[PDB]
Amino acid sequence: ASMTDQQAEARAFLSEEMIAEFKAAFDMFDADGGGDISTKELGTVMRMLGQNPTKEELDAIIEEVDEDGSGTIDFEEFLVMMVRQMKEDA
Repeated sequence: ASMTDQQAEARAFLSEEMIAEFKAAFDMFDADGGGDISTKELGTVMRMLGQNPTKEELDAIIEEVDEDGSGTIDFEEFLVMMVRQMKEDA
């Protein structure tokens, strides 16, 4: 109940140093910046952390994030994803 700040929920779940570790891989695609990358490549990141998802299903993830069009993605929303997975629906 009350998920008008899912964003903050992500950082609260992980530690301080744990966050810095995720930053390392984010730079692989963003040389000088480490703030925002492409949405088409975002999913590729999801798999290169240690996952097992479908390419067609990644199409859906897009609509869930920026339902209103297709802009960009940041490190904040980026943590919101990894959180959704670890929980799992079952």
